[PDB]
Formats: sequence, C-alpha cells, structure tokens
Amino acid sequence: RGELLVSLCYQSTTNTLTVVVLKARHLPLSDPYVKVNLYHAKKRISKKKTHVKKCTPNAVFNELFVFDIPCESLEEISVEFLVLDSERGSRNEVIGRLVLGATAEGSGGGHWKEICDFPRRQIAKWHMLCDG
Amino acid sequence: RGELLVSLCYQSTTNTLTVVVLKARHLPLSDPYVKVNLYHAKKRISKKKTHVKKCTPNAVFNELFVFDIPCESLEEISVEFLVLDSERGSRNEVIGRLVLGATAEGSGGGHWKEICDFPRRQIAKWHMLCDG
Amino acid sequence: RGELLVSLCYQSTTNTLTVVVLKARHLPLSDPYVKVNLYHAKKRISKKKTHVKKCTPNAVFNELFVFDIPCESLEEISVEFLVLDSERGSRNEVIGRLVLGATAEGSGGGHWKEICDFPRRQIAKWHMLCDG
Ligand SMILES: [Ca+2]
Ligand SMILES: [Ca+2]
Ligand SMILES: [Ca+2]
Ligand SMILES: [Ca+2]
Ligand SMILES: [Ca+2]
Ligand SMILES: [Ca+2]
Ligand SMILES: [Ca+2]
Ligand SMILES: [Ca+2]
Ligand SMILES: [Ca+2]
Ligand SMILES: [Cl-]
Ligand SMILES: [Cl-]
Ligand SMILES: [Cl-]
Ligand SMILES: [Cl-]
Ligand SMILES: [Cl-]
Ligand SMILES: [Cl-]
Ligand SMILES: [Cl-]
Ligand SMILES: [Cl-]
Ligand SMILES: [Cl-]
Ligand SMILES: [Cl-]
Ligand SMILES: [Cl-]
Ligand SMILES: [Cl-]
Ligand SMILES: [Cl-]
Ligand SMILES: [Cl-]
Ligand SMILES: [Cl-]
Ligand SMILES: [Cl-]
Ligand SMILES: [Cl-]
Ligand SMILES: [Cl-]
Ligand SMILES: [Cl-]
Ligand SMILES: [Cl-]
Ligand SMILES: [Cl-]
Ligand SMILES: [Cl-]
Ligand SMILES: [Cl-]
Ligand SMILES: [Cl-]
Ligand SMILES: [Cl-]
Ligand code: NA
Ligand code: NA
Ligand code: NA
Ligand code: NA
Ligand code: NA
Ligand code: NA
Repeated sequence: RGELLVSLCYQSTTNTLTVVVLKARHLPLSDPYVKVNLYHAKKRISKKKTHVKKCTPNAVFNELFVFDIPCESLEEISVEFLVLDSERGSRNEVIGRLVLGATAEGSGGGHWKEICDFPRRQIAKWHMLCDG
Repeated sequence: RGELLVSLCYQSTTNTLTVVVLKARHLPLSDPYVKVNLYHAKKRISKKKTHVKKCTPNAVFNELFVFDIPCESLEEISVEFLVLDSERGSRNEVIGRLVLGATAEGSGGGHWKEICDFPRRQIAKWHMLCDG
Repeated sequence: RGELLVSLCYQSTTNTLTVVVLKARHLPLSDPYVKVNLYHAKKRISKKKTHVKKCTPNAVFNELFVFDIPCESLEEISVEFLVLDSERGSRNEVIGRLVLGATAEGSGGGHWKEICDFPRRQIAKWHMLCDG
C-alpha cells in the first residue's frame, strides 16, 4: 500500500495542531490526493484535503494545515490520513490509510506519543499505509 | 479580502528571522503573489517576493525566506505582507495586506508576541487580510 | 557557482536527521536538481535526490528527506549536497557542491555546529556553493 511522510506539531499553549502532508511513495497509475480527518473521541470535528497529483506512485504534496483543538490536551484527539485516487465518474478509491492517536497500533502510536511529549517541536516520520 | 497563512521563526542567538509564505485562500480570478517587506522602525531594510500563482482565489506558495535582523531583538522590527494580483500592462493591485509587529493591531500583534516569546520555534497562523 | 538554501533538524533522541532542500539561486540555462549524500566517516550510508526544475538559474525544490543516523551522535556524520544539471545523452554536470559536517571549512561548519547544539530545532541557512 505504500508509505506516507507527515509532520505534526502540537502548539500546547494555544490548542492548535499543525499537520503537514509531505509526500507519498511506493503507491500501488493513480492520481493521489490526501484527505485528513480530525476526531475528538469518535466525532469528526474537522477535515482537510490536499490537491491532487496526476498519474504517479510518488507525489510531493507539501500541504500544511492548521487544526483547532477544542480541549486542553491531545489525549482524545486522533488524526486520520486517507490517500485516495482521484477518478472522474466514480467514487474515489482509498489507496491507503494511516491513523495517529493515543491508542493507535504502532507507527501512528509512537509518532503521536512524541507529538505529545514534545509540544512546539515539528516532528516528521514515514509511515506504512494500511487498507482503508 | 481573504486570508493568508504564514509561519515565522526568530533565531534569537543569530539575529535571523525566517518567514514562510504558505497559502492564501478566499481571495476576492486573480493571479496572486506575495511581497514581504521587513522594516526596522519605519525604514524598509529588506524585501522578498514569491512566484505568482495563476487565476485562482486559493494558492499554495510554500516560499521560505531568511531575513537578517540588524539589531539584538525584534522590538522595532515589523514584517509587511502584500497579496498582489499580477497583471501585465498595469500596476499590480494590492488584494490585501497583513502586518506583524509589536504594535500591530490584533492578529498580527499576537503572532508577533508568540514569535518573540518562543525564539527558535516556527509558529504558523492564518490571518485575515486588510485593505492595502 | 550560486547559493543553496537548506534546513536541517537533528532528532537526537531518535537518531534521525531531517534535511530540507529548499531553493537554489544565482546558478551559473541549467535544469537543476539536488543530490544529497549522507556519510558516516568516509562511507556513504544513504543518498536522496530531488526532482528537477527545468531551464532556470533559480529553483524552488522544497523537498524534505529523513535520514536514519546509525550512531548516537552526529560527530562522524556529514551531508554532501550536489547541485547538478539534468542533461539527456551525457553525464549530468555538477554545478556546485556544499558539505556540512564537524570538520567542514566554514559555512557548512557553523550550520552543522548549530544543528548539534540545538537538537530538535529546524535551522535554515543560505550557503555559497563550491566547485564539485
Ligand atoms: Ca494542556
Ligand atoms: Ca485516477
Ligand atoms: Ca479497502
Ligand atoms: Ca537578544
Ligand atoms: Ca491578473
Ligand atoms: Ca486599497
Ligand atoms: Ca546522543
Ligand atoms: Ca540541462
Ligand atoms: Ca568541477
Ligand atoms: Cl525507500
Ligand atoms: Cl475524499
Ligand atoms: Cl472521509
Ligand atoms: Cl467536519
Ligand atoms: Cl467529507
Ligand atoms: Cl488549514
Ligand atoms: Cl497532550
Ligand atoms: Cl521516518
Ligand atoms: Cl475556511
Ligand atoms: Cl510588488
Ligand atoms: Cl512594496
Ligand atoms: Cl529594501
Ligand atoms: Cl520595491
Ligand atoms: Cl512546494
Ligand atoms: Cl531569502
Ligand atoms: Cl525579541
Ligand atoms: Cl491559525
Ligand atoms: Cl540575493
Ligand atoms: Cl546524480
Ligand atoms: Cl553522487
Ligand atoms: Cl548509499
Ligand atoms: Cl549514486
Ligand atoms: Cl526520505
Ligand atoms: Cl551531536
Ligand atoms: Cl542565511
Ligand atoms: Na480546525
Ligand atoms: Na471520483
Ligand atoms: Na535580509
Ligand atoms: Na503589472
Ligand atoms: Na536513511
Ligand atoms: Na544525463
């Protein structure tokens, strides 16, 4: 399913979280874009999406987004990244998915821990994409 | 007048200020670029400009600039951002303006305070543009 | 030989180094790209390259790379940047070179010192390119 490079920074004193969708590579040619959903517990509270890159298994997005965090910490916040193939005339297929959050299974888990442990530091990591 | 997303980082021990013009959105189609002027008190001491994005109310610029700061603090330094419409054959019109500095009125004010309070941290914020 | 703007951040607790190739200017028109080699002592342990920008003495690359550092510090690590002209049908010529490392001669030297002195801070600097 490929890999996705993302950078996040938690502005702890101002309750914002900045998320940069940097690049994807080794995607399963597709016309990728990335959708970013922000959840508070299980409720989606915000969504963003990048521009689409045409016909390529590797795509530089470089898109920074700013999220408002409606609570005093990231404990119940999670971020969902969806790499989708833009296709006219049909529903866009999910190429891969990545979740970061306090209970996220590994990759996503450690990156989120670091984000919470180091507020105000932008941290970037490559993650393997899962089925979505 | 739209909005402009910018990130700044004050390298206090080396007297440089890095300014990233990230994106504009909801611009009043125009062919936007952004000009960045740096002032020490009321004297312009440096200027930069981005490339132009063609025919669009939303534009990803992603342009980082490095400014030399000729004094030991940011107390008398201010940064002026101008979103302009590139038009051949006439003076380019100012679509909107944003000022950050110690006496700047609100948005620009708080972002600058944070920049001075947190040297070496890159901080990004959306700002409403004013008439210019 | 022109100049190259690069930003680096040493994630000291996780042994990764993030390197952003931002822009080149005043290049000697060429079709520039940048190759980035990582050395541990004198052995190349990783390599990356940007996309190429066509026919221009100034080029925005904005490419972030993540390097694994196989040791506990940056003492014996160095990073080599090569600005090359992409040319079909012949070996691509090196337009300029830049080295950052503990024993690097000046520019590269001070930027690397700052990188080691300020782990987790992304630091950006313009450097003059040398013959390569
Ligand atoms: Ca808190
Ligand atoms: Ca498609
Ligand atoms: Ca599926
Ligand atoms: Ca000072
Ligand atoms: Ca125009
Ligand atoms: Ca006006
Ligand atoms: Ca160490
Ligand atoms: Ca060429
Ligand atoms: Ca040579
Ligand atoms: Cl790889
Ligand atoms: Cl979607
Ligand atoms: Cl969705
Ligand atoms: Cl929503
Ligand atoms: Cl939706
Ligand atoms: Cl945003
Ligand atoms: Cl937290
Ligand atoms: Cl990584
Ligand atoms: Cl909006
Ligand atoms: Cl202008
Ligand atoms: Cl002006
Ligand atoms: Cl000037
Ligand atoms: Cl001028
Ligand atoms: Cl970009
Ligand atoms: Cl600059
Ligand atoms: Cl200050
Ligand atoms: Cl904001
Ligand atoms: Cl110059
Ligand atoms: Cl090469
Ligand atoms: Cl090489
Ligand atoms: Cl290698
Ligand atoms: Cl090689
Ligand atoms: Cl990489
Ligand atoms: Cl070190
Ligand atoms: Cl510099
Ligand atoms: Na939000
Ligand atoms: Na579709
Ligand atoms: Na300057
Ligand atoms: Na004009
Ligand atoms: Na590596
Ligand atoms: Na060649």
